Amino acid sequence: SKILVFGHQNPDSDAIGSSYAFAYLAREAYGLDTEAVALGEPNEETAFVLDYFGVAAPRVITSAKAEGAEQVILTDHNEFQQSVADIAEVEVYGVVDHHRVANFETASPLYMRLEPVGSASSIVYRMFKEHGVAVPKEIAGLMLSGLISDTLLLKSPTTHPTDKVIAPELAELAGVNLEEYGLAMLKAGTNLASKSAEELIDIDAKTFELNGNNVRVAQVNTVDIAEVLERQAEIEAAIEKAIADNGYSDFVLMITDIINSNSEILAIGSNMDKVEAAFNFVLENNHAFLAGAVSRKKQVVPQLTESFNA
Amino acid sequence: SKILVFGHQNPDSDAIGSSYAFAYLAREAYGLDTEAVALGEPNEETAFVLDYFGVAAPRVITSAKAEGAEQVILTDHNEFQQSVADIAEVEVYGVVDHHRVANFETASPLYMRLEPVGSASSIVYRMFKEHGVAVPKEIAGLMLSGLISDTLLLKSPTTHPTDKVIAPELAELAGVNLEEYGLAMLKAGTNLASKSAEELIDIDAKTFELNGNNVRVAQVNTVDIAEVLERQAEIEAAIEKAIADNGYSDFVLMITDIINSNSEILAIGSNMDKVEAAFNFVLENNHAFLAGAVSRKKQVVPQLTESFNA
Ligand SMILES: [Cl-]
Ligand SMILES: [Zn+2]
Ligand SMILES: [Zn+2]
Ligand SMILES: [Zn+2]
Ligand SMILES: [Zn+2]
Repeated sequence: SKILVFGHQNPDSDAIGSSYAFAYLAREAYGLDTEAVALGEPNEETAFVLDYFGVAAPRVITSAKAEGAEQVILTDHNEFQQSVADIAEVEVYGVVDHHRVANFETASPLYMRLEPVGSASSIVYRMFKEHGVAVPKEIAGLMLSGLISDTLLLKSPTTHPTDKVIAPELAELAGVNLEEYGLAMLKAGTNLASKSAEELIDIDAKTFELNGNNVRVAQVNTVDIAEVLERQAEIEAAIEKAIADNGYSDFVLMITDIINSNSEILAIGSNMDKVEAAFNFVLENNHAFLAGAVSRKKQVVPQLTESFNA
Repeated sequence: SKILVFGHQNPDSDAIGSSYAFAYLAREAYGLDTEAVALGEPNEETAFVLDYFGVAAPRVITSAKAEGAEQVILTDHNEFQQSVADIAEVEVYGVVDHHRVANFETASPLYMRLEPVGSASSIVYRMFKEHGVAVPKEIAGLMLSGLISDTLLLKSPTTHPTDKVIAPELAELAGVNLEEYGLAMLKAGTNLASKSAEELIDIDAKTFELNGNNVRVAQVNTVDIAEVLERQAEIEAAIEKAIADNGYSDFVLMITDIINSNSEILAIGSNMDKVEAAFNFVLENNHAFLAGAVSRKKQVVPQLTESFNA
């Protein structure tokens, strides 16, 4: 029977790109009856990627059991709360990911291929080369885009030396110029004007427990920090509501400039002294500039973590 | 800094073979400073393997922090309670394994290579091949012996079709005949007569919670079932004591004939009706014959699980 292959809830480009590519690879090289599906519709950055290479969005599902599947393959995630609603009721045949492992468990052995690299799509690509399988131009496009999206065009410190090697091979296969296409697709996910502030602060947001404090950390990509900060009133009203509704001790929003690879940090809550101490900066009107920062998990969360435990 | 590579507590041949082999591969292919260590002394089967190929036992450690390690690599296990005592206090850099995932979590991304095949050694071998790293004769021997040990010379239902393809490749590299070396090494772990009955039932034993009931399932390998049962009285006595002292509802001993691939089941406790039902047999004198049974996790435990649940 069919094995469904999917990325996380609130799919990003790497989630869609990795699962679409892996379902193809599995059919071609592993003898598997796989289908790529998605857990949500594409965001604007991914809608652009899909358009550019002329691939339809993988269909959305909400229950793996409803779709007839007894087995699934997860890509770009493993944590059960990031997965399909009924993940505990199906077998995990396999996982291809680049994140920490938590909230994840199986009854039986499985395939796992995890590497601490820039994207799941990087791993999937290298698996096409291992098995001598040709990469269709549109699948190369999708994988390249996964890698560019997760690392902001190889600028993030989550970029591994192997990523820097495969990026030009992927550009060639995809038929694009690396820097030009990369800039183009990243730009497509920076038009936030038509979204409400509530939506904005929940586009890419997670909660971290830091020495007993529930700290919410969101990120948005932009070509212009000032354009985001010019909506500051409604953003602060959304964040105060979020703090009120959810019991967050603190809310930190990363406003990430994709052109210059820096973030502005807009933060509100009980422990602002610890935010200032984490980054050696001074909040003015709830915000300060953080040079070089584009990775939540490498450049903001560990810094807060240390500071909150100090 | 030195990265420690090791298998699980109470190491079997696969644990030591896969950790020794991977520490070498990681130095040659990944530019890592790895050292293989063990969490216990070799059993009698593994000592035979190590003597055959001219390889010293990996030194035993008890604390990764005492050894000055900050990073470790786990082979043949991932469950924290099967690992080094201070596993929570160091970084898991990588895992290579063929078991289910449980009791396992990391703070950061990592390497994982998991496959539902017959041994971790099988996976390590494939990685040598994938990286173009020539396999030293003694390392092929350690890897082969891990596979043969975990699958009873490829007769276990845990054996994967890829195990059957690699075994002859590994035997040629190791310089041995598959069947004859495999039989010799398996016989080296059947020295039951010089163990007491208390030791015997605890050589390879695990507790499985089956619907509130704590069921102890032990296994021993022998060349002669009837010979093991010459000591039936002292085994039953050791068993009755273990049930009493540990509050097991039931105790199942598999006495596995390595020559013919069958087991005798000797069982004692509150739920024998469910044991008989699990296997379509009648227990006479607390035992019965179970044709084909060599794997506890595939041929004994699921059958008891389903039976213990109606
Ligand atoms: Cl297992
Ligand atoms: Zn993702
Ligand atoms: Zn990703
Ligand atoms: Zn083992
Ligand atoms: Zn093993």
